[PDB]
Amino acid sequence: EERKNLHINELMNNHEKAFAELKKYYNDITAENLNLIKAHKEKIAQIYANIQ
Amino acid sequence: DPRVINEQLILDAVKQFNQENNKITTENIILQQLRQLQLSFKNILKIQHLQGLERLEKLQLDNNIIEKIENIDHLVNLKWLDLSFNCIKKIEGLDKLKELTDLSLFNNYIEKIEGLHNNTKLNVFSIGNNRLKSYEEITLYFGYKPRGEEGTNDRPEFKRLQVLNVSGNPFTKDKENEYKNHIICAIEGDRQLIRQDEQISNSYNFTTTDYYQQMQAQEQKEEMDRQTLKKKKDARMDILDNLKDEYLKIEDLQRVKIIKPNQINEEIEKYCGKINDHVVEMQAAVIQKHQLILQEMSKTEVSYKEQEALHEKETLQILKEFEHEKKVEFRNWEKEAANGDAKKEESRLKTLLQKTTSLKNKLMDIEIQLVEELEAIFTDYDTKKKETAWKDIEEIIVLGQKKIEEENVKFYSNLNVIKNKEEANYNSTQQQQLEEENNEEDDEKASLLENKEQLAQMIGNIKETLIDSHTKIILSAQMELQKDLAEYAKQQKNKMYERNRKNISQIIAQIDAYQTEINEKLKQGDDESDHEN
Amino acid sequence: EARAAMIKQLEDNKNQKIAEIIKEHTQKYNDIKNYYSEITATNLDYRKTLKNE
Repeated sequence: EERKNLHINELMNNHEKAFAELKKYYNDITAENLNLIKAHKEKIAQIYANIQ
Repeated sequence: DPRVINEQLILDAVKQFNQENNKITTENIILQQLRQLQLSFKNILKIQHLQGLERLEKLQLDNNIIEKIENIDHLVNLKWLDLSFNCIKKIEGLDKLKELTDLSLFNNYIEKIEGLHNNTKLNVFSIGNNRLKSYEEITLYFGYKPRGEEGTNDRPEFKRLQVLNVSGNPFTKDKENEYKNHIICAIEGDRQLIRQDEQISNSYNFTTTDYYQQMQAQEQKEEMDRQTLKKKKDARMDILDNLKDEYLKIEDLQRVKIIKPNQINEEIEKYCGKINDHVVEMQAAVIQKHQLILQEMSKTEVSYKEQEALHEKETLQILKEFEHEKKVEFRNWEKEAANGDAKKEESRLKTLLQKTTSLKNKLMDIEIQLVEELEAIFTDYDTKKKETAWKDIEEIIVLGQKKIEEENVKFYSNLNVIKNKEEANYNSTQQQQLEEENNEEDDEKASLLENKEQLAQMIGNIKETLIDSHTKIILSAQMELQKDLAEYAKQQKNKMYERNRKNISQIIAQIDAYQTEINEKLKQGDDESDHEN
Repeated sequence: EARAAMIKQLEDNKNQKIAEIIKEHTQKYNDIKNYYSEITATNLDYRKTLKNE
């Protein structure tokens, strides 16, 4: 019983660390967001205004 | 999110467990009739909602976030325990449970081991994978301590405990496997292998062969002491155990001790020794009487056993006779039903039924004879006890009480003589010296001696109170004997009452079953006469 | 033989537990990964608008 409970503990810790890995990596990739789109749309608006 | 184990959660856990081991689908699960409870991975953060389980035999709470233990006092009948791999840091609250044998505290924050003195019977304990600092910790639980530490634990607290793993503790990673050998030398095949290492056996002195020889000797001494205790209690004289402690309940003796402490202590020791020896002879004689009385009683149950067994054998032989009667009657019933001659069938069936009523009458007669025999036996034994054993105990108690009285009277006379001598000495001395450091104790002695009548009355009150207390304890022992014997007789007679009621109920049930079966046979045989018209 | 029956019963119970734990963790990982994968595919399809602008 003790051996298998420790095995369960090892499995749970392993899966938890894998979940943290995935969260960290994907959310780091998500750190770049749509702010570039807002900047480029302000750019298009300003360019059209200067054209006018 | 923190949660609680609730009775809705209680039913959920019950359902999951019953599914796991295919338990009967009973929603009406009595909450006072729970034995084993599993709570696998509920992420339980606290223990609650469990009151009423004094009969618990199995329980599981592994794979949770529990961190504290307490209030498990009310649960003292647990057997299978599994609370490891939690946020535990301390052990406590279980001081009332002795009956547990499987203790799991593996892989926790446990660093101090305490609270298992009461549960000396534990055999399984998992406290491994912890932060424990010292090996000698565990030594405290098997009657072995490191040499050089003042240890008042002269009584071992865990003997049968042969399941113990702490592997993975901090100190367990230093000097590989040496600590296991050291603890085992203070504590199954691994034990034999370790005992065979020369250093393991050389480094200590209190081994296991001598430990077990001492264990057998100590347990034999304990058993003899327990038998002596039961002997003395059944002598009913146990209440006199304060007789020699009365003086510590007698303040006037302390007050009078000032006059002459030396011979006062001397006479007190003489008095206590003589009282002890003669009172001991007292309970020894009472114990002889009570032992023969116990033999009387046990032969009483033995005789009841033989006579009862005779009754059931005779009743069972008669019942077998009637069962043969029934089987022959049914065989002929089927044969003639194939024949169809209803008149003869019903005639033989009423013959059987009258025989059945005869069986009822004779069985009730057997019970009547049972009543006469048991009543006569009980009256005879009660009279025998009264005539010999009860009277012998009476006389022994009378002699012992008046012997204690003899000792008290002689002690009082010696106190009177000592008081008179002290008074005379003070009277002689007071006429020569009248100035000595205004002694406090000298002044107290002078005041005590001047009121000689006061001292006489004080000592008389002392003796009367001592005799009254001794007499009251004597009569309390006598009343204890009276009530004990009375409850014995009352239980025997009442239990005979329920036994008589139960046997008569059984006889009535069997006669009713016989009559109903006979009526069924007759009625079917008769109804077979309603298609032919 | 009773010891063996008990041992095999508890072994089967806890083996079921091990396998099922592995299973649901695998499916949870798959769900999260697929969610983020579709999100990233949508973003990749989206950046073309910025490029054209």
